[PDB]
Amino acid sequence: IAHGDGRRPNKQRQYIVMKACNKHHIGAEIELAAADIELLFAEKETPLD
Amino acid sequence: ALDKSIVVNLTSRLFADELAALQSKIGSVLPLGDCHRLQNIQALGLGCVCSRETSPDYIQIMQYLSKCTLAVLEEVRPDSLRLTRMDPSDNLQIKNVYAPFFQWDSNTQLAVLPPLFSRKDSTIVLESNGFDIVFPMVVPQQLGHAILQQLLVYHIYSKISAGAPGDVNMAELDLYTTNVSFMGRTYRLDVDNTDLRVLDDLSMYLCILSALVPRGCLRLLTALVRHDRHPLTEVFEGVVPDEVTRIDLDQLSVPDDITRMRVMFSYLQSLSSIFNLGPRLHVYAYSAETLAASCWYSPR
Amino acid sequence: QAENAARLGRQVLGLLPPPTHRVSLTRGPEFARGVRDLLSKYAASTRPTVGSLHEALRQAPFRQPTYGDFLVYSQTFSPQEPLGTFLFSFKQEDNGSSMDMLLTPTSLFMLSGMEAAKAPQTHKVAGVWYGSGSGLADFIPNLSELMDTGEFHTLLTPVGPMVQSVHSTFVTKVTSAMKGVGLARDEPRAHVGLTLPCDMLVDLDESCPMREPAGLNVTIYASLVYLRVNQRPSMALTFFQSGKGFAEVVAMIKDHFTDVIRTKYIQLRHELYINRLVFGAVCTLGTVPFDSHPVHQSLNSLPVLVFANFEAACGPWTVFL
Repeated sequence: IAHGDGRRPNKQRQYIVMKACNKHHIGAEIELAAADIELLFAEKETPLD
Repeated sequence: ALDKSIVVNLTSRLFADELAALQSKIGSVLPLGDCHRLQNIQALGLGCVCSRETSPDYIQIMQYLSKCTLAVLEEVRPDSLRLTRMDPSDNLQIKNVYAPFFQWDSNTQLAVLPPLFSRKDSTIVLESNGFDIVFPMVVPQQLGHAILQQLLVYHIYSKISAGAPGDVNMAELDLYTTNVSFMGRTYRLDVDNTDLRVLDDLSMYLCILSALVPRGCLRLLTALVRHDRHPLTEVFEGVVPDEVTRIDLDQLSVPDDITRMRVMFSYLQSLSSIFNLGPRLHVYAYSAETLAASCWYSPR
Repeated sequence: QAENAARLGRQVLGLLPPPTHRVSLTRGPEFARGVRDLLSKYAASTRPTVGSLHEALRQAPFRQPTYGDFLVYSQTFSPQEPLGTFLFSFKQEDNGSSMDMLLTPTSLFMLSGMEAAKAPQTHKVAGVWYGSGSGLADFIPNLSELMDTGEFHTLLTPVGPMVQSVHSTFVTKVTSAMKGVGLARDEPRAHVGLTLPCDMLVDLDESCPMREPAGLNVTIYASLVYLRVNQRPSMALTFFQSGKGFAEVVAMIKDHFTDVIRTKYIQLRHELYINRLVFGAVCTLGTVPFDSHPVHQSLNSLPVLVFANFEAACGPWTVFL
């Protein structure tokens, strides 16, 4: 404000504002037992399997 | 229309440790023995006169001060220093980076005094080029014409104790000299109980004056009778001490007194100019959070 | 509405400091055609005209002093002014952030406490500006003891003339001027000269033909004499005006303050106090042009001098004796 009084008038002003980001994390979990994965590779030897 | 800049070159680069000591300031007051813009390093300090192996002095600095030209930093590139020339009656900007710290104010008088304290406060050794730059001691004039005041007292009583022990008490001398009072504030300074030597040469003079001076005034009194004898000089018998006026001319003949009087005033004029002709300025605007002292150079 | 701002592009871009004259070499020998004010002797003719010497006045020397922006109470500094006074800057301790105390010379008479007929003119006038000489003495309780040891002449930094004063209820803004010729405010292009009361000035120039040469310079000084009246300490102020060099005036001031030296130093037969021995100081207040006539004025009556074309230049308080 340019006001005509005895209050000490001030020049131009300028601010510098400076951010920063964050990091976040997710961790899941899976049920796999090797008795399942064992029979993933053998096949055909009976119509049961 | 005119342009001014002073660019000092170096032979080599600098260490990265020294640049932090020369970004401690970015605007300060350098003396400079040249007026031209391309220049080797050997003049911008006070190492043109004041060095370690030399006997450090006050007067041979002070004679060199008023002859010298000031210049103000703007930038420290890793190779070359950039300066701004200090014209007569020119306005420019200072940052008050000096040691030991004193607080400034707008509308103070400023005398450029030579440093006389410990080395680490004033100088910065440039380890690259082997040359010492010395910064002058920017003190305001009311302080600068009183910071010398009690220190010069302190050097005189030190010479008394080292020849005669039972005459000066150290607790009296320490308490009254190194605690300079100003503004309502105090400033305790560095006493130098490390072993002084900057300020023998005034005390070399001022005592050898102070015996010659009262002996010199008796001959000046009884050698003036006219009716042009100035009317105030009748009064000043009441000022001169009574023991001073009890001296004959018996001990000193006529050829001895010439070696007094032709030499008497030769001290005083060598002495009066080194209390007065500091290259002096004034400061009209100041802010402690920015530390922006504000010169205008009065050549003097 | 940019037609308003198109005027701002005129005045700002025209009123700049002159740039550093610098030319790259691939243009060639053209640099000297940008050298104008280094000339002096222009082109006369038979009947010259504004159209023949508009170039001769287009060049102009570069002159501007710098100002001192102050914040004053409405008590030390009077609401009325003649706008061209003289100032000081009292200096004790930085209490406020921007809280400054100023002294006009008409005020500083009342701060002293001297006789009436030693300065008979302003004493009637300086009694209606301020109180009984005690509204200001409440601000410094050392005005007896600043007089004793001789520290008051150390605590005055003169400033010079005035330029502007916007006045409010308690706080007064004072735009002062050092270094030269302050541009005026209420009258544009005018130049606020320095004004002195006719009582406080004492000339040194004036003589009967009886001869001394002219020059460019004549220098207003500023005396300050510690006297003692009624066995109470009180200062004394006068002015000077003489284009005569520093070696002469110190030998001439002592003839003017002869009796003041003669009164006080009779008293030191029975006593001596080393703080009392200091007597006076002389500052340099700047330069005045030669043979510029000080035009007398009058204010409610108070005869007030003026100096056109005064330029300011301060100095140290060199003690004399």
